[PDB]
Amino acid sequence: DEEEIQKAIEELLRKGVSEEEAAIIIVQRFNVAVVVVVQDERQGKHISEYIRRYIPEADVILFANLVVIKVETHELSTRVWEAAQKAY
Amino acid sequence: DEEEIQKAIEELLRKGVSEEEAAIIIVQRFNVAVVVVVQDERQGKHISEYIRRYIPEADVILFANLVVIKVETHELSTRVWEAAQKAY
Amino acid sequence: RLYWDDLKRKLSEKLDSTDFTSTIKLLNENSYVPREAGSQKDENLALYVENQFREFKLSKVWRDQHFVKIQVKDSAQNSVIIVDKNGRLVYLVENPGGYVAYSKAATVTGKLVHANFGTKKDFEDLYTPVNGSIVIVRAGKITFAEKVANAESLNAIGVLIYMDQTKFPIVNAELSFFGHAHLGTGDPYTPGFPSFNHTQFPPSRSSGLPNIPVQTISRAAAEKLFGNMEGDCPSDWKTDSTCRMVTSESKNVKLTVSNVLKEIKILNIFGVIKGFVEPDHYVVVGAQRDAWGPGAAKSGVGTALLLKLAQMFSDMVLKDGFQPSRSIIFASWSAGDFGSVGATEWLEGYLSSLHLKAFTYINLDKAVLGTSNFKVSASPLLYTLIEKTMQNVKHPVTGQFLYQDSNWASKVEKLTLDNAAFPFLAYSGIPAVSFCFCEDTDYPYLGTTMDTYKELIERIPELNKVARAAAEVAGQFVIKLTHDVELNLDYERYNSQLLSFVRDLNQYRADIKEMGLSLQWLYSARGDFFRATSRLTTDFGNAEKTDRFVMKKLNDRVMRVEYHFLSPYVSPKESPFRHVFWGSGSHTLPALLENLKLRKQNNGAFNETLFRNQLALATWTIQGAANALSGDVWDIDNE
Amino acid sequence: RLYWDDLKRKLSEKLDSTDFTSTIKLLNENSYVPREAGSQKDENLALYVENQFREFKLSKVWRDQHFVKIQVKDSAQNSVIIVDKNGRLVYLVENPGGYVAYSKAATVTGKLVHANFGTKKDFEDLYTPVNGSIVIVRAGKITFAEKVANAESLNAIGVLIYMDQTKFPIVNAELSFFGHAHLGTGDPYTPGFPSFNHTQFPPSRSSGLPNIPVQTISRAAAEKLFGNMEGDCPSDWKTDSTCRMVTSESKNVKLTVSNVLKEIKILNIFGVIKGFVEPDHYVVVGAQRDAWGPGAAKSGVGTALLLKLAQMFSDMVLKDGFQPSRSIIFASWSAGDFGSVGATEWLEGYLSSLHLKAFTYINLDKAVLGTSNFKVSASPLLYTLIEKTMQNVKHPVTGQFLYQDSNWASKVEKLTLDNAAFPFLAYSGIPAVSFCFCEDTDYPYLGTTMDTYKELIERIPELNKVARAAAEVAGQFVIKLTHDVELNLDYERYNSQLLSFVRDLNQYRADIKEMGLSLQWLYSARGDFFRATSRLTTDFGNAEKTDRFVMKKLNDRVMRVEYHFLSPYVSPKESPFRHVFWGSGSHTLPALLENLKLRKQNNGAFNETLFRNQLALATWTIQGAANALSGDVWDIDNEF
Ligand SMILES: *[C@@H]1O[C@H](CO)[C@@H](O[C@@H]2O[C@H](CO)[C@@H](O[C@@H]3O[C@H](CO[C@H]4O[C@H](CO)[C@@H](O)[C@H](O)[C@@H]4O)[C@@H](O)[C@H](O[C@H]4O[C@H](CO)[C@@H](O)[C@H](O)[C@@H]4O)[C@@H]3O)[C@H](O)[C@H]2NC(C)=O)[C@H](O)[C@H]1NC(C)=O
Ligand SMILES: *[C@@H]1O[C@H](CO)[C@@H](O[C@@H]2O[C@H](CO)[C@@H](O[C@@H]3O[C@H](CO)[C@@H](O)[C@H](O)[C@@H]3O)[C@H](O)[C@H]2NC(C)=O)[C@H](O)[C@H]1NC(C)=O
Ligand SMILES: *[C@@H]1O[C@H](CO)[C@@H](O[C@@H]2O[C@H](CO)[C@@H](O)[C@H](O)[C@H]2NC(C)=O)[C@H](O)[C@H]1NC(C)=O
Ligand SMILES: *[C@@H]1O[C@H](CO)[C@@H](O[C@@H]2O[C@H](CO)[C@@H](O)[C@H](O)[C@H]2NC(C)=O)[C@H](O)[C@H]1NC(C)=O
Ligand SMILES: *[C@@H]1O[C@H](CO)[C@@H](O[C@@H]2O[C@H](CO)[C@@H](O)[C@H](O)[C@H]2NC(C)=O)[C@H](O)[C@H]1NC(C)=O
Ligand SMILES: *[C@@H]1O[C@H](CO)[C@@H](O[C@@H]2O[C@H](CO)[C@@H](O)[C@H](O)[C@H]2NC(C)=O)[C@H](O)[C@H]1NC(C)=O
Ligand SMILES: [Ca+2]
Ligand SMILES: [Ca+2]
Repeated sequence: DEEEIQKAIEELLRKGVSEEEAAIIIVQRFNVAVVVVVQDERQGKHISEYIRRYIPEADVILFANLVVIKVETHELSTRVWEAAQKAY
Repeated sequence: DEEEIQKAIEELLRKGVSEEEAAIIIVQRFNVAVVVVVQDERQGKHISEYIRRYIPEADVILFANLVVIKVETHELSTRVWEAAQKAY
Repeated sequence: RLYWDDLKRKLSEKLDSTDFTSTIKLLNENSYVPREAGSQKDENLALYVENQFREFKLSKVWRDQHFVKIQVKDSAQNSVIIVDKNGRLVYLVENPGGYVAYSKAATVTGKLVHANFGTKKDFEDLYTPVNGSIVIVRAGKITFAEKVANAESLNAIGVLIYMDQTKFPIVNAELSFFGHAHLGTGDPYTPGFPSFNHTQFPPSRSSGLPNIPVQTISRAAAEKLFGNMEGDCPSDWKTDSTCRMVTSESKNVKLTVSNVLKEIKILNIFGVIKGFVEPDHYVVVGAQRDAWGPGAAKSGVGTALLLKLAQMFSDMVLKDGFQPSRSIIFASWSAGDFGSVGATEWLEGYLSSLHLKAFTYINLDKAVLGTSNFKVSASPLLYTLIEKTMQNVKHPVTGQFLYQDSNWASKVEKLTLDNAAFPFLAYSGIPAVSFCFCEDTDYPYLGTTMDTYKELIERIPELNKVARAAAEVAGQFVIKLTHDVELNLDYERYNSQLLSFVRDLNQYRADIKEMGLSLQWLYSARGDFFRATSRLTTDFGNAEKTDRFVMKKLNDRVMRVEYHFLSPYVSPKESPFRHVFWGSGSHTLPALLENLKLRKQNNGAFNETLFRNQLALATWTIQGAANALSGDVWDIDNE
Repeated sequence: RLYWDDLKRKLSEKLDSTDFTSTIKLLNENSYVPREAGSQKDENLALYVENQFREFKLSKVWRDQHFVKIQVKDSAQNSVIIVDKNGRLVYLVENPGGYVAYSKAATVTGKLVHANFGTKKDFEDLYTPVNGSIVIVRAGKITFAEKVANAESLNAIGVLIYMDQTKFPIVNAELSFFGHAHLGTGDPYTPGFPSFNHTQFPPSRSSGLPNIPVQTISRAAAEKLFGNMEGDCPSDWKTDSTCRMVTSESKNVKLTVSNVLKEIKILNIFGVIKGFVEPDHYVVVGAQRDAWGPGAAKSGVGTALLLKLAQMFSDMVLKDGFQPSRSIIFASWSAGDFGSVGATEWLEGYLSSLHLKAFTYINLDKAVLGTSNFKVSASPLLYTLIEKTMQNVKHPVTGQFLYQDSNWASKVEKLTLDNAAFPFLAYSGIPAVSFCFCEDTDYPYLGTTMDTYKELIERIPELNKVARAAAEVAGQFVIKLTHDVELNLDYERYNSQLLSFVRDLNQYRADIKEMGLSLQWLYSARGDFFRATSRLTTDFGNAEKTDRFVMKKLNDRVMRVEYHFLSPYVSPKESPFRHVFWGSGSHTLPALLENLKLRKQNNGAFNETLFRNQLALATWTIQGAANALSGDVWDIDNEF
């Protein structure tokens, strides 16, 4: 269900919500693991491919400078969090 | 005693106490009937002789623009008060 | 064995052989006069009363020793002065000989506005506001403390009290008098706890202490002030012709009060005649001993009645075979002119010891003030006992029975702050009764230097017979409460007291309906209390009086009625008058009525949340009293 | 006529013929397992208890209905999240399943500081200040309400509670649990008055309600948080190795709690066996019925013990000729883990009816949590009784008598806020007792979904005999409190208590003399209380026990001892725990000592004016209790 998250992100960004609080609302509404706010989409693709390489079990989606990563276990959740901290 | 009241008024006026509150202190400490604060000694003589003319039983003393009248009854006290109100 | 018909005639025969004028004028000798609280002559009279209790061969006599702070005049004289022409004309009105205890020591200058008696409705019906001005008030109607509180609530800076000739027909017109301005009882510096050395006297100030100066003046000084003010006093007030309202434009009044506190030792004397069956339960009979002046009317008559009642009951139990089932306590209090300091501190000291033991208090203070009317103020539990007493005690002069009006109970005024029975009823939850042979007007010499024996015997020539009638009323009260296995407390009397209250509240039903509330649970609590009283009466009727077990079980439920009306949701230290009927504070039913009456004006004086909490707490207080009187906890029904 | 020695072994024979595990695992059937306060299964279990009480043919069975406000979870999930890099990195920590009732519904963000158990000494011995930050603490030592109050007193904006594996050895690192953070008892929206329709429920909030959000988290979420924190936790805490102290500088924690209030109808079930001599006086035996999860350890064992005690005593009365002098009341409360809502509201509603009638409360909650230790928390008036019951009741496993330590009374902990006997003792002035067969560690599954009958029977194999021993202790309590003309209440015990207090106070003599005060009057009060106890003992000795009137009068003098220790100078509505020994507030003796401590420190903490009033009111409270116990008011002979 990637595209509904994309629609939510787009409609929240158009209402005037900044990227950070939009990420917080996304993680509150869709129960995703990690959200990363990037400066441009090249860095977004880079960080998303990094997370996909080091955590292939994760579902990573990029939209409007927001990278949403969803996993179902806590080991992989901590790994995704550490990879996002390292690659940020 | 006239001299006692005079010395008390002298000590109070040299201390910085104004004439009005000094008269209040005099009536509080010596149990006198009426005290009048006058502008000059002309008003002092006028009021003193007026009160002694209309109330011969009163004991009137003048000192430093303050006229103190002492009587020992309530009817004569009211007479002195009305005479002081009229002569002011 | 003796029954009621023999005890009554024995008491009456001993009353006929007793002289009261002798003892009164002995208490008015030059020993014992004047007897201010803590004075040497007050201690002499306390020792005399103690030794007289010893002579009566009572079961046990003892004493209590308190240390309380009163207020007295200072070396500096209090003054009432008139200033004019921006302080250039000063006029000494009076250096009063009397004073008001517990007044704040200060000096204030401003306009003087008349407020009639100083009641709240008097201040309401005034055009000139009293904010930041001194207020001149005439005595009567309410206590000095109530006048000072009503004045200070509207930002008045001073209070002057005098006695007009219309309500106080005194020839002297320069007479000084004395009172106290504390809005409460007991030592105002030990509020809620006794005045013993054990407490080590911590810093505690009663909220009833005023923060503005109040001073008494004579009628001569009052008219002297009236000569310097304008405006005619309304004819509704019924005062002197020389009465005036508001000071002149340029004239101000300066009031200077310099009273100082003084720590004194007061002594409460006690004697006890122990009961023969249930000695742990007892009636308390008290009388004030101290007085500012001679105090013949207030303290002398009461102390003489106390002494003679103790003597007569001791003679009855020692020589005539009178055997009370319950004990009798005769108490001579002190410091009774600064409130009820002796009695209130005694209640605060031994509250846990007389919790459900002392079941009735009889005050003898100011019992002889006239011959026209016989007035009484008591808890409803005693109403019937009063009624049955008025049906067989004859009037001292007319010779007829005191019971003449069949609707007297509907005209009884509640106990006031100045009465010593008020702390017994509203604080400790003990049924209390005060009575007096008086007139429609106040005794003019109360609190003055003319409260002497000659002025009292001249106004009342038949003083001996009137004092005998008062002592007979008190003695029949004592006998009816001690001689029989059944205590003559009528709990059903409270039913009407409830029935009126809810009905009054029902007069504002629409308001109750506008806030989404309902009075159905108050009606339910009233009905439950009524049915509990009815069940208790039927069980009393069906129980055999020789079975001590069942009788004590029922009497314990009787002796808990007055206690269950004390509010269990307030602090007994900061709100000692806890009785929801006769107390004082926002926890009382009259306070609930006062608050609810303010909603319809729609001005922001009504506090709805406070009203809802008051309604809830009062409703459950009534319901808890009803459930406790019902019986066991498992016999209560719910919807 | 029957004596104590016969009733003892007849009760024992009925204990041997009674099966407890059957009724426990019956209360743990799918018809009753999740019985939150006000739920349908709680109501069905109350109905079953009522029908069982009627089947025992008790003297009377009845019920009480209250309407109370609890707090429940919302449709929106509570969340613990970690944000970093000025909100550009978001990390979901946990959407917890459990919660803390009466928490403030809010969202806070800030630093997270570890404060061990959250006690006042833990916050005092902390290097990192917690003002403006969130505080993470461990469950245990104190209640949740105490933790939240100690945190909020130091300007903390949030509280997180977890269970470390060292203190709670649970394999499931994702187990959720439930709590409540109301610093008090009863319905926090009817503070001091009952929760009935008669009050019409006015707007009133208890001061014990917190004003910051508090949420429970699992061990996995706690370790995930620690993974973003720095600093090693001190070795004095004896916690996990993964424990950390303070978050990183740029990392913050966001706590979102959205719990909502809910008005529910709770039922209190009651049965009564009336006495044969003095039926108006009675003891109360209560047990919590509801629980957040299955609640086998807390409420199941207590309810089973209540049912079995009622059945056995009814059988003894109807079949064995047992004639109790005073009545017995068995009570099944509800909403027992939101504080003490049922029992506290019952006390607040019928306080005028139990003033001097109910003279002892026996609590059965959490009576079986282990087999190692037998712990007891009670008023001193019951100590002797407890002692006399530990000397002839054998241990379920070791077979020896429970009385092994001769100085157990000096090691008794006082009742706490979470115990249902605390409102009975500190508010209504009724002597109360709580006992338990437990271990040296807390029961790990309390308040969790794992508080099942299976885990309980696996941890305690001989659950039946341990429950039998607990029921035997409770039954001996009831029998010795009901059968004889003497209540077996030891007032002289309080002497020792007083002897402790003054002793501690002597440690500050130099300060008392420094304020111009003296302790001679408190010495005299202690001596007068000792003398009054001795006089009452001699009056009991010289009176013949066959005279029922004099004996009942002496017992009335006895039943006022606990009541006279309730402070008569505070408001029972805004300070209900009035007992100067076991209550809460500035009116208690421990509060007096704690305040007086600060005299040596010389900082602003010591309030000299407050201490003077505290010393005065406490001294006269003790003196008034001594004077009332002496006898009549005219028989008080002491140098005033
Ligand atoms: C003492 O005080 C308590 C607490 O304030 C009161 O308890 C509340 O009482 C009110 C009024 O009776 C209750 O409100 C009503 O509850 C009914 C219960 O129905 C349940 O079952 C139906 C399905 O059959 C559900 O739909 C419903 O949600 C309940 O779960 C409702 O049926 C009522 O709805 C009807 O009336 C309302 C207006 O009242 C209409 O708007 C509706 O459309 C419908 O016609 C209503 O909701 C409330 O639930 C009670 N609360 C609790 C916790 O019990 C006591 O009533 C009060 N006692 C006295 C004597 O005053
Ligand atoms: C209980 O408290 C009261 C009041 O505090 C004590 O009474 C007071 O006792 C002191 C000391 O005995 C008295 O002070 C002394 O007064 C004499 C003059 O009489 C003076 O010469 C001494 O130098 C000293 O100042 C004080 O007057 C007295 N107050 C009253 C109103 O009597 C009482 O002693 C206390 N009792 C006990 C047992 O502590
Ligand atoms: C008593 O209150 C009245 C309030 O009106 C004071 O009268 C003045 O009223 C005007 C309004 O027309 C205000 O602007 C003034 O500020 C008020 N005066 C003062 C001093 O506040 C009146 O003065 C008050 N009297 C006292 C003694 O305070
Ligand atoms: C109405 O009554 C309530 C309760 O008596 C008042 O609330 C109190 O207000 C004071 C001062 O504002 C606070 O110190 C108390 O804590 C309040 N009590 C509470 C919150 O229970 C309220 O102020 C009153 N309103 C008015 C307009 O008088
Ligand atoms: C906790 O309290 C401390 C002390 O008040 C705060 O630190 C001070 O903050 C002020 C700004 O309000 C600065 O001017 C001071 O220099 C600070 N003092 C020190 C020693 O650093 C601190 O900010 C508070 N913490 C929170 C989260 O609000
Ligand atoms: C020290 O204790 C006293 C007494 O408890 C406090 O005095 C109270 O202060 C409040 C605030 O003005 C008043 O509303 C109370 O009426 C006062 N009570 C009494 C008995 O005086 C005082 O505030 C405390 N001081 C400190 C710093 O804690
Ligand atoms: Ca007092
Ligand atoms: Ca409550």
